[PDB]
Amino acid sequence: SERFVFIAEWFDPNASLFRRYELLFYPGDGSVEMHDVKNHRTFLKRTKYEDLHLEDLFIGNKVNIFSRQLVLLDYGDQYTARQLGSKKEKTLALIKPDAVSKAGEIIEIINKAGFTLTKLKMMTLSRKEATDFHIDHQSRPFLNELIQFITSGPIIAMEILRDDAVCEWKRLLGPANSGLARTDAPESIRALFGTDGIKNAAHGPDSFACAAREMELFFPSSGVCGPANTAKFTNCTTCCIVKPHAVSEGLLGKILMTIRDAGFEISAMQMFNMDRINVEEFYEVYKGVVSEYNEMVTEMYSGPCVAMEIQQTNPTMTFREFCGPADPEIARHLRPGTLRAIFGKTKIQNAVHCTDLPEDGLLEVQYFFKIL
Amino acid sequence: MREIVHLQAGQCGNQIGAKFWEVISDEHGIDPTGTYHGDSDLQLERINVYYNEATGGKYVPRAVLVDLEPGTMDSVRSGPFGQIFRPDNFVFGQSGAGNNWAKGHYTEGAELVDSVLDVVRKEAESCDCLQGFQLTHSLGGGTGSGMGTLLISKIREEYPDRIMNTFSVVPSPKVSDTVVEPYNATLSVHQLVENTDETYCIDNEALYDICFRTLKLTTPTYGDLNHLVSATMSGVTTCLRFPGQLNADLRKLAVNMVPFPRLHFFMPGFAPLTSRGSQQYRALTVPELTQQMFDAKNMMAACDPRHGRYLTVAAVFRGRMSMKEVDEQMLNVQNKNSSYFVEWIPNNVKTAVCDIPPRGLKMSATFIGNSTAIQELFKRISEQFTAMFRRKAFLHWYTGEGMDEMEFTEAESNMNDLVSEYQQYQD
Amino acid sequence: MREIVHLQAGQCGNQIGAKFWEVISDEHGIDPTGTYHGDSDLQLERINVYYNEATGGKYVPRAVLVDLEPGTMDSVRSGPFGQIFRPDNFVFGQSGAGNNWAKGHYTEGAELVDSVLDVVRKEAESCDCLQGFQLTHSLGGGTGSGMGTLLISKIREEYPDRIMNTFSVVPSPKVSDTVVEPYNATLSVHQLVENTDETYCIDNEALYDICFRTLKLTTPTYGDLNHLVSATMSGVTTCLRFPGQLNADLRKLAVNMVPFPRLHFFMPGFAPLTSRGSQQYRALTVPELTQQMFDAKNMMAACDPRHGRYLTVAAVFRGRMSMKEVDEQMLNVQNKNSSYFVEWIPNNVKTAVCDIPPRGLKMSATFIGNSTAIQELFKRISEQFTAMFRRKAFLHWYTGEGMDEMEFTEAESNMNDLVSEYQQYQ
Amino acid sequence: SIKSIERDRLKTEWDQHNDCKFVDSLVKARVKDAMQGFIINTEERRNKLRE
Amino acid sequence: LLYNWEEERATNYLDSESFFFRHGHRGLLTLQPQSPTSSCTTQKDS
Amino acid sequence: MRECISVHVGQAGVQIGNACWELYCLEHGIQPDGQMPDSFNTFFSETGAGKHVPRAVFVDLEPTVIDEVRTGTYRQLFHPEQLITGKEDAANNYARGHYTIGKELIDLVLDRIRKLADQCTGLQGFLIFHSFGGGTGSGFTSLLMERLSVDYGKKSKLEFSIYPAPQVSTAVVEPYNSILTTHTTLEHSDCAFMVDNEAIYDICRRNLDIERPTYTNLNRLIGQIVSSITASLRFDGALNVDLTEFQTNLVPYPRIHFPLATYAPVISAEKAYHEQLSVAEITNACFEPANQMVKCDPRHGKYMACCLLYRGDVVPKDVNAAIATIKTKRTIQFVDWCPTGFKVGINYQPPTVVPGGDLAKVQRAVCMLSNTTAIAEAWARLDHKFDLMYAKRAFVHWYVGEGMEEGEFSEAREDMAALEKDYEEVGM
Ligand SMILES: Nc1nc2c(ncn2[C@@H]2O[C@H](COP(=O)(O)OP(=O)(O)OP(=O)(O)O)[C@@H](O)[C@H]2O)c(=O)[nH]1
Ligand SMILES: Nc1nc2c(ncn2[C@@H]2O[C@H](COP(=O)(O)OP(=O)(O)O)[C@@H](O)[C@H]2O)c(=O)[nH]1
Ligand SMILES: Nc1nc2c(ncn2[C@@H]2O[C@H](COP(=O)(O)OP(=O)(O)O)[C@@H](O)[C@H]2O)c(=O)[nH]1
Ligand SMILES: [Mg+2]
Repeated sequence: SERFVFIAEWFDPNASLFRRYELLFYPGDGSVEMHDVKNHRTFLKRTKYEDLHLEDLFIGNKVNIFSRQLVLLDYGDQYTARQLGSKKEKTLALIKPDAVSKAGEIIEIINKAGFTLTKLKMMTLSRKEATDFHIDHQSRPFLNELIQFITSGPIIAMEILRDDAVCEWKRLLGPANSGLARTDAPESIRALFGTDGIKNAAHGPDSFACAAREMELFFPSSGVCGPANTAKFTNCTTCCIVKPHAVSEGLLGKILMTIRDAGFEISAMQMFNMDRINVEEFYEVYKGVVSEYNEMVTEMYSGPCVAMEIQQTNPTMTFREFCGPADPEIARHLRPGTLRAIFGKTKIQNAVHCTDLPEDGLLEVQYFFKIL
Repeated sequence: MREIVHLQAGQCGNQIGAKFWEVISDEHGIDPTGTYHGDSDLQLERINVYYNEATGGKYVPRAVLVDLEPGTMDSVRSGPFGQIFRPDNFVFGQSGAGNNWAKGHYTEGAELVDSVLDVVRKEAESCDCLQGFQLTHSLGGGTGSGMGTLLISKIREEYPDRIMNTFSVVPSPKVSDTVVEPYNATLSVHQLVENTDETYCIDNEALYDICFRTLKLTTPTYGDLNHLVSATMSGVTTCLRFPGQLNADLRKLAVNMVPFPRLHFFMPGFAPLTSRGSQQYRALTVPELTQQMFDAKNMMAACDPRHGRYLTVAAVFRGRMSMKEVDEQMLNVQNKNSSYFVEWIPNNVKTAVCDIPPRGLKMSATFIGNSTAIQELFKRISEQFTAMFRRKAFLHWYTGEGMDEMEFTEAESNMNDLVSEYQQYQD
Repeated sequence: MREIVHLQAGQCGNQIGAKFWEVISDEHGIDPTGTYHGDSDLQLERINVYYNEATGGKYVPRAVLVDLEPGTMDSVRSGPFGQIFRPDNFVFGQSGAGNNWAKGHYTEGAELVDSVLDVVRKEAESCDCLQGFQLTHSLGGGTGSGMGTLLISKIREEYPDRIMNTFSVVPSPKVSDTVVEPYNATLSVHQLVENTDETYCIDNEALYDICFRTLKLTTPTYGDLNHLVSATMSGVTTCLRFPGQLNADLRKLAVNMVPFPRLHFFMPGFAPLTSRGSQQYRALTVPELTQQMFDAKNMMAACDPRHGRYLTVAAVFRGRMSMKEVDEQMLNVQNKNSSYFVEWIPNNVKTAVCDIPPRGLKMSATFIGNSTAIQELFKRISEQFTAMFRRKAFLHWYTGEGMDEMEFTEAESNMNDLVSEYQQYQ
Repeated sequence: SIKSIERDRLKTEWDQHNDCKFVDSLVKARVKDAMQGFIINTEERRNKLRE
Repeated sequence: LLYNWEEERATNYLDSESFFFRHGHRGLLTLQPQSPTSSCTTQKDS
Repeated sequence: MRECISVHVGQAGVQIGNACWELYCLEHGIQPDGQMPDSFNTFFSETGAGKHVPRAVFVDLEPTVIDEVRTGTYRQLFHPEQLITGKEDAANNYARGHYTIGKELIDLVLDRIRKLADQCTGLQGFLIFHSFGGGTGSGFTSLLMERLSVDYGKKSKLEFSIYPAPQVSTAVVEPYNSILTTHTTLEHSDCAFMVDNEAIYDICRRNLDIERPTYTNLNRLIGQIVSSITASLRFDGALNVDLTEFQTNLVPYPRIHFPLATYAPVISAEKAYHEQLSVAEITNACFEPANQMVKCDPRHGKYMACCLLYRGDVVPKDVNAAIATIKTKRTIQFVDWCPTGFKVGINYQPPTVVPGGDLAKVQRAVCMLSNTTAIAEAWARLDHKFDLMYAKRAFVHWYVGEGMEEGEFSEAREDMAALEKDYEEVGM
């Protein structure tokens, strides 16, 4: 027994009406079922289904059932509200200017702690939104270096949802000063990572009430948010990475370590996309050429992408041939050093989707955060 | 052009015939939401056979969903592909499906037959050339063997030239879960051997015993037999929607198969069935499937071959094979069995090789027998009727609902014409 | 914009209007200290129909309250609603009428109408546009039938344009409470037909039924039979006071119902009546209301409607509603029991729709109807009269106060020829 | 004369408005041809990626 | 449980007897105190 | 530039003009506080800032129902005087609204038309919505058709009138008030399109799936039939049609101006993505009595003329191959003297669905405005109910009371009799 119910919301394509249903999931047996709250008769009867997971049962995370895409909007129940929403709390974090070249181990520590990452996007904020971060802070110390790092160095804002997220973030972070943390010498995100104490770190809110103020300071409603945090071109604007489903698998930290290996930079990450139109807009070159196009748009339909602009660094190995052949088994035939043999999880729908022709990288990047 | 109109009556065929619409829609690539979801391009240009289109270019099926009680139309609107049907031509009813032939025809069937013909017309009068009627019925009750007769005897007055190929489950040789059976079934064989032009047969008993011997399953549910029947009917209707090298429509099967007008009940099959553990220890050729076609223990019928000299075996191959390997191995099985094929037909067999394999296996096929061993299924149900009639054992309800005594003699007398007119050409 | 002037007389009236003026206080959110404390804003929209304005936001009614003795309006001030009724609107006498007609119609209630008519003609010209009148009064007593019929007579002499309505408390035909009921009720209905357009006849024998077998109370008072009478009063004007789907006023059901100058004796009703203990087992829907108000055991006068044919039948509705389902129900009650209507009118049923149900209800309706089986409300009084005229039973009271017997003799020639019009059509 | 003058004035004002809109519509049709050519350029990049 | 068992027992919890109830009893209304302030008109909700 | 000053009246036109003038907000960009977020100047008029204030006039006599629209969602859009108030309802009689309560209000409504018409540089005609079913629409407005037609002379005028239903009938005395007002407008209304209320409550249950309907659920299906008629004076397309064609093709005679009405695609939103919206299926639906918005059967009578207006993606070859297969139906009969019998007007604009509607987002609409002689048996019953009441002289005395004579009961009966022997001389 012990079903969990939700209210679902699907956009009907032919007659363009937004449709509200009630989905039911049955943990411990794998069943789903769907009635309609709008009209009380049953259209979808009960079925078993294997791909849905209890970690995918979170409000907001958009999950496909039987080739239909829906976002779980409400809590229709007090039982599941008590069972999940009392524990699932959100915490705010931010990659500062120093942590871009060391983010892989910190993200692996976050994935070992088990927080679900909702939105982790690079941002360059405006004047008022930049000053609203430093409006709250006031004390004896001189924070000129930290203020110049915030106003100059690029940053990323991220949201992590977890059971007692503030408590687990505090216990993972530990002491505040870098020298004090190193003198305490426990394994911590502040002890191992971060530069010069208050100069740069991964941001952590003091209290659950102050987390709202910190989140509103760093990432407010998108009026003056700032669409870009990186240069549009550097004469090699030709590498696009995207992670639609391997972020849900959790290997984002490990692939950040393997791309930090062999001396490759990472420029800009963000996590906003519409499932179809935005991807269609830039899979346009891919539209005539590629086969299994349905699958290659379905595993971008599946989830959000931490999609990332990257430049060519060395000419000794091309980034496309580091990314590897289009098939993971062909990669495992040829060389284990290919990123599909290390990480690729589908037959053609690789773990890192790139561009093939080197010309269109600049236009795809300008679309992906300059336009969007 | 080429098309087949469909209906789904009875409980037994409603579950199987809606298990049809997934084995179709995954081969051709339609999502449950009606959008095209195919990998290849070749299986879109013959979609006008089973499917009518919808505005925006999405795809709906040709089917009619009618049975007496609304219990099972809430079971075929179900999880996999319920959204695709038209909600207007869904038909329900009020009165019970109480297994009576007057509940099949005279009492409940009268009010629907005005409405449930106008679901054939609204999907047929908007067409060009009609070629087949596919109706998924049974032979047990007044639910499926009083509506399977009703929805085809009305039609033959107006659509007389074309071919009407249903698919029906015959009673099992051990235990049937209906006790009232041969008042209706023998009253429905009076029209099915008359009006229809081909009419299939399926045992329930043999459907279980494939799963224990060859599949080596532990637990065969009722979800398994659906798949085993739905694959056979979706392989014999493929030279009408695929490219191929030796291609036959449903009216080729009118002149190929039946020599004397009233002998058209065929025996289904499907060749490359195997288990899980024995896959690596099995090889796939055209000779290695051909044994499994002509396996005595791969048919859907319990009748042993020793009573049967096959009239017209038609094994429709589907794959990438050789046309000589087909022709040499559909004859090398025949000289080895002289006494089990008729001497008054010189070529007893017929093939058809196509170009598109099933989803999953590189090559498969579909045996279709036509045997002289099917008198054993004839001798069973005609023998159940004789003791139950002299008691008038359950005749109180049918007489109460309105079926006279002098017609139950006549139905068994004409069911006796399906062995007597069979026995002339047995020898 | 269309106010209502209310009249009261007798002590029979002033227990009813004291109960009429509290459901108006309920529905408009009026507390018993004169202010307003309701949570809506549509209740404050047309407040002016029953609530004149003053300083401090006070809302005090357009009420007239009259008797010939001081012994009754002491108790109306001493009720639960003392501060709302106007102190200048308690016109009083000194001597009780005492079950006699000329004590109020010719001598003691006649000298006092010049102080009532001062109150009305000042007040009725303070309305920007009056719709008309209403009266709840005793035909049984000596003040309502004696004095109040002059106020129906003399005010209609002033303005002939407006509409006269009557919540008549007609006596029961079975059990009688006064030995001069076949005089005070006989003589009062001599002047009702030249003067009054809406006549709602109410019986207490008809209402002792309803609070036992339908509401299931073993100990009924007047104050819990007064509220059903006070239900149907505010249940008439449901559409003038509020917006909705089809509004109707008190000229709109005095045109749909009365095809003749003298066939205008209505028959009241109320739809949703169920027990206090079993309130939450019924489903308060559209078929539940119509199935009750088309019956004889939901009728507020004591005549069985089955002995005749209704000429015309009105209705009104309230609450959010689906108008086709009522339209299916109104033809069914014209197609099924077609023998309970006359065949010489095409349409016999009217409906009208409000929007906001009462405080505590969801679906409300009120039944108003012309019927020619109201003869048995009048033939019993008209046969009681001549069984005591022929024995001259009480004529010394009446002659010794300024009457004749020719004012008596013609008061049944009206009452006979009234029934001698209703008889032909049924 | 009053009806003819007022009608001709409003007709010529909306006619110059439709004239501006028609020259803008010709530029819009050239813009649609530019979008068609950019789709052809995406087809050229599709040809290179096909290679 | 004499004559009229159920209703007379049930009504006391939801609700000198004649003197107290001389003004009346709450017969034709629900036990709930308020169903006012409904902004429910056809041309307001439609 | 091509303005269309409409007229609503009664307790109908204020509950119609809440849902008919709702789509004119939606088909253009007009938000409910009068702003763009120019084919709209038929129904709107632009000031210096941005404010598009409407053009029609809505009248009642009581203010209980006019008070909603000034206090509903749509108050700043509508003009602070174009909604014209009163003080008391005419209360279902022809006496009050034609001589007493419609006489004291007529000469401010006459003022505001002249103020609204003279600013309209290019007005084409007048559109009237008066309900025969009461006292205002019968009384206030049949005073107007002999008052507008005297002042503004020879202008075209057409009606979309609310005829009371044959089986259900809300009020009692209507075989007086429906019969009486039709005697006066018979020579002052060049077309009379009609609808009923029962006749659409059939359609909303069998074509839509929603039972338990509302007047507002019924009003948008009259609120959509207007904008497939007026759209040919509005939007671009192959064939536009002015209001000088409706009285031309559809009105044969002087005293035969009583056609019918039908609107084709009536399907819910749930069934939108299933049935093929073929131009034949939209066409052959209108010729069936089940789709028809007047409760009358055309199989007993002859057609006399027809019309059509089309929307959206019309393929103009296939309409002519769908009109042509109507001609091979002997169930559909014609009188001989109209052997052509059609009109087509084709626009580009597909119909627009309201947010919160019952009809689907469809692409192809068809509206017939058909003259037929089987409307004469709808006039049969309303005379059959008359002398069955007039013999007893029932309900009379409020008609003579407010300044009339009894004797115009003797003519509005006797005028329809000559009309009842007019329609049989023409379908013979
Ligand atoms: N179906 C439908 N019917 C309506 C609608 N509005 C009004 N009606 C009909 O209109 C008639 C109402 O009568 P009125 O509109 O008040 O007639 P009137 O001309 O205003 O006469 P008076 O009430 O005296 O002012 C009834 O038959 C209603 O059914 C509507 O929105 N939908
Ligand atoms: N595939 C499948 N077959 C079924 C299912 N349920 C019942 N059947 C078959 O239906 C038969 C019942 O007899 P049937 O002729 O259908 O009785 P009727 O419905 O009254 O006509 C059983 O013998 C089963 O073999 C099911 O869920 N799936
Ligand atoms: N139901 C009910 N009946 C009443 C009420 N007040 C008086 N009556 C009836 O009125 C009649 C007496 O009227 P009466 O006092 O003589 O009238 P008055 O002298 O003019 O005040 C009796 O038959 C009572 O039954 C009341 O509040 N409710
Ligand atoms: Mg009115």
